[PDB]
Amino acid sequence: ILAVKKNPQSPMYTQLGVLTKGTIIEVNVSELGMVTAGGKVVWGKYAQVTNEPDRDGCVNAVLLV
Amino acid sequence: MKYIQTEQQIEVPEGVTVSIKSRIVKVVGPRGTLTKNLKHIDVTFTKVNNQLIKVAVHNGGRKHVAALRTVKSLVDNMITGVTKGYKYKMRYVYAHFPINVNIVEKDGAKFIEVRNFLGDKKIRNVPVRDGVTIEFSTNVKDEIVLSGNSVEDVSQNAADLQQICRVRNKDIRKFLDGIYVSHKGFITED
Amino acid sequence: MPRSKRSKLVTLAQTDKKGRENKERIFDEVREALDTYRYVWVLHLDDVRTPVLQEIRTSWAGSKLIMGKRKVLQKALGEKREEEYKENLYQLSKLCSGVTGLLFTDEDVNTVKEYFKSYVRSDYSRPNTKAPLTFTIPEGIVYSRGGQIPAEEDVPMIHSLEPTMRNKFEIPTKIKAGKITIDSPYLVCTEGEKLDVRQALILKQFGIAASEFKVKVSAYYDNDSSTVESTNIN
Amino acid sequence: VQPDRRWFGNTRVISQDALQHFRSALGETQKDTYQVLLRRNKLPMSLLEEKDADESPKARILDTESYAD
Amino acid sequence: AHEQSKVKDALPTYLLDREQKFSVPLPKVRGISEE
Amino acid sequence: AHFKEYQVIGRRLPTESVPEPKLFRMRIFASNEVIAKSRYWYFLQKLHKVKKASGEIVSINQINEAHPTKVKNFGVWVRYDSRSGTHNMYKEIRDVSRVAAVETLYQDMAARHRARFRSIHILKVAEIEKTADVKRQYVKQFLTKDLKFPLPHRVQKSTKTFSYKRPSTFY
RNA sequence: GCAGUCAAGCGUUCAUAGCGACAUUGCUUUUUGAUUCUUCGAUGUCGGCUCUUCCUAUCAUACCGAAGCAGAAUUCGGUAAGCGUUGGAUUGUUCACCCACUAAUAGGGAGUGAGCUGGGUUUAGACCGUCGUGAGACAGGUUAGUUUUACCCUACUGAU
RNA sequence: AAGCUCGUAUCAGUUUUAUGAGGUAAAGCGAAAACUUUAAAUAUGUAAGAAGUCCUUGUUUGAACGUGGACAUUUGAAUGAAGAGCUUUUAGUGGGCCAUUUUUGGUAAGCAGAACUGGCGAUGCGGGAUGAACCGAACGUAGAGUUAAGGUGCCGGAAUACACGCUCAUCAGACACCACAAAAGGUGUUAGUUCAUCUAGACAGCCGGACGGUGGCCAUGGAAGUCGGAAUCCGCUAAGGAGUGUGUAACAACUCACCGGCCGAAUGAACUA
Repeated sequence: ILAVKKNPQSPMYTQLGVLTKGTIIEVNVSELGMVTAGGKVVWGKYAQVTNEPDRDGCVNAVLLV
Repeated sequence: MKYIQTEQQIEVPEGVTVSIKSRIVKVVGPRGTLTKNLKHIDVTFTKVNNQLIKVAVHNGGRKHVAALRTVKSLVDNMITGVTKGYKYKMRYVYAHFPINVNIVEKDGAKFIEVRNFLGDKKIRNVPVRDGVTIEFSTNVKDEIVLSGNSVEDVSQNAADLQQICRVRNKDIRKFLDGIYVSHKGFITED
Repeated sequence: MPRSKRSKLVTLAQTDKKGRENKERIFDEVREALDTYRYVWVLHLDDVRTPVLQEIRTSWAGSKLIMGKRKVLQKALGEKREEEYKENLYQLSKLCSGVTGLLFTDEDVNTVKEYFKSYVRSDYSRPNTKAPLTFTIPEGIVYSRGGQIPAEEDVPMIHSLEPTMRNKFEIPTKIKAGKITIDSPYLVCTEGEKLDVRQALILKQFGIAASEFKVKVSAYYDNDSSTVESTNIN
Repeated sequence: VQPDRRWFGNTRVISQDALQHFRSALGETQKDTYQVLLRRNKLPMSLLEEKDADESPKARILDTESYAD
Repeated sequence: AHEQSKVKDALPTYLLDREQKFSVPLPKVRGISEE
Repeated sequence: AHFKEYQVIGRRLPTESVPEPKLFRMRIFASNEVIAKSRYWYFLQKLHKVKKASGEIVSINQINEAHPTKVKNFGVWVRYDSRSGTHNMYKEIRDVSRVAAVETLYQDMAARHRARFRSIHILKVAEIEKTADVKRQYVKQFLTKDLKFPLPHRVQKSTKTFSYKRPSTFY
């Protein structure tokens, strides 16, 4: 992970860095080898967390494309 | 489905006489007499002509009609017992320790003594039943023959003889000693 | 029997039931060939090794041999006088009893009635006949073929078929070192005896073909005269 | 969460010139024992690693003869 | 399967023979109080 | 109850441009006449779009049995909505009149399929005129030549509270 | 857990609007048993004697079933609670782990401040540390750290 | 109530009619579903005579506005009937649970917020073994009769009544209940639906056939239908798989898949309750 871009239900929790369900986070995607038009190399994108990671350990997220 | 009537037939040969009071069946044949007590089965007996006896159940269910062919078969077994008799043939095998079998009377009781089973020192006795005669068949080493009028005595005695010699705590793939039933036929033959 | 009933056994094989169309096609073929030849015999071949049957077939590629359900052949011919394709047929249709059996041909009667007179093969007892021999199993190692060859050329019987002879064929056997052994004289059949079911099996186990099988005839029909002639050959 | 065109927009691209520059500037470190780190300048680090080896690790034998073979 | 066994995307030569709006997927999740 | 069978003839109300409607008729099984009228209106409204409010009952009579003392076999056809998806059903009843056959069918449906009077719809009661057309075995087993059987075993009725005889279920 | 694939049925009739059991793939670090020297914030109470009794979700003892079960020793299961289920070392913490003996050292409930006490109750004191301009408060730390009845009615135990 | 001006044929937690509103088809039918031509309600507003009709027409003929007479009580739908309105002020009260009916929003599952309507508090009595919310029910003192809800083997007043079915449970069942484990598993039993086989003979049993190219190809010590891999074809038939299991080091041997012989009338599968 690289940042917590936006957490619903408050901006204070976005500041504190909380990872509840629905949070939007920024992940490093150099392992997927994405190239943009003009030939640059993406290494950071947005994903949404899709579980309550207080009822397990994993944080599960879906990329935003 | 509660049929109005179910029925079976028992055919009687030309030597034997069956006589049925309330439900105490008695068959007398060219070989002896046999009695059975069917008062727990709830059927109606009827004689037709000295060679045929019909058994019937009036308005009976599935479990009640199941117990009808079994009565037919018990009476048939009694008839074939008093005409042909039964002979079971058992055999014992061994690897190292010879099974030594004998008939011994213990105060007028006729036990069967089995010694040296797998080297054991216990003397297993099996009490012969009253009505079944036992003898060791010649011309065949290790062969014991039981015969009689009743099946439920010959077969039970054979079962006791077979189950008295189990092999506890050993591989029953490697250890083959025992006494097993070889054949179940009639005295006549042929 | 809403419950507590016999669960039938399903099995995964390639072939399928033949159905009604096979009976219909056979009953059509016999009737539409009935008016292509002239002589229609009937045969009684009960226990026929299929290679022998095929030899009989190929002994002439000019005449057709038909085999099928007995009642189907009857339904082709006609049961009562009041139904039949051709005329006077019932008088041979009322005769076919066993595994019949219908031979179409385009040949004189005598050649066929002598071909079926001079034919016989060697085979097994096919039980409930008479036992035409008297052999005893020797009293040592029971060899594969039974003991009626030079025993020093034979290989001892395999171990895997001891329980058959010990349970089903009712023969007192024991198992020493891998050879199967017997110690008492044994009698299978007495020559001149009605053979019950077990003796034919015990005999066929030792591969001694000692039975004459000849095809037999019971009736016959000629078309251009249209009247049956029942001649018995055995 | 409202809809927006950010979120479905790239955020952290990098170019080949920067990649080659940074990759060439990782074999010229010359650590000083008296300099201490203050910040690290977040970079895509899995693309600038992987010095050359000479080993070529073992092949998977399980893809040909699993175990029942 | 047995019963059916009676009657009955453009990859290169080296890639065959091998194998393997602006809304967000989760709007309006439940709310969590400060307690 | 003790059922009866009625014939109910109803009709839509008159109106200009539509005088003299077409006089529909039904046979209904019920215990009295009010229930028969109710069932008539229910079945009309269910069949198509006629309403008690817009129709009228032309007549309602009772239908007796023509030969109430001759044993007969009937086939009954029923449809009922309980509990899940409905289903039709054909039964055979050997009795003496259409009313009693229906009564025993209702008691039997209640005993078995947890069914009540407003879930059941009699579609047809038809006499099986020709023997060997009967299907069900529990009826077929009463049509054999020279039928005889004894009464159920081991039953007996008493009124005294103390007896001096140790009874016999004669037999 | 999340994202998919499948496909018996269900769903008013219905695949394709929809659900959808059983099966299945993606990965949370390294294919050669190499040592992984994580041991990372419990805000509230466990831990231990004396003594009964109950549950079975069985460690041992009795009897059975299955295993490449040759013998010996084992492993996985069935009935079964009749009987038993230990001695010590460790607070620069013991919500544990060690080494012995043994047939075996199973898991729990009723617990338990009137039958006993350890950290932890807080107090009367005092000092050190942090904070506060100060009186003082605490992120702390150390030391100090009293509860006794029945002689009443019942229950239990014995006695007239 | 203090009290007084007023029971004035006017009022009403009600229906009917006229009409708006839901407009959902579920009327019901279209000019090539594509309506609005139009229901039946579901509770939803308003209106239904004396402060009303006509004659006659002066001002800012149609708009309000002034005027001088005609108009009668079955005087303008149904049901019930005498308890609505000001003034004085005078006593208590001013914050809450259960359930049903709509509506909105909800997640592991609960539920949460609005509104109507009953119960309770202030309230006894009959029934549910026992109960504030469950079923009945108009509280002076007594006599007699008939019942509600619940019941009727004994406790316990009242049929060990009558009629038709189902059920055997080594913790049956007799439930605030139609929510929770609840979808399935069972060779327990009973009824039903849909498909098939069948006197040119079914299902179960015995007995016979189960063949030829061919020990098909690649494999390798040996692999002949049966350790494995790729096809899975041809001929002859009534039928017979380049083979469903047992078996051999390889074979042989037995077996079913499929045919036929003996016997003789009903049988099988899936599915629902």
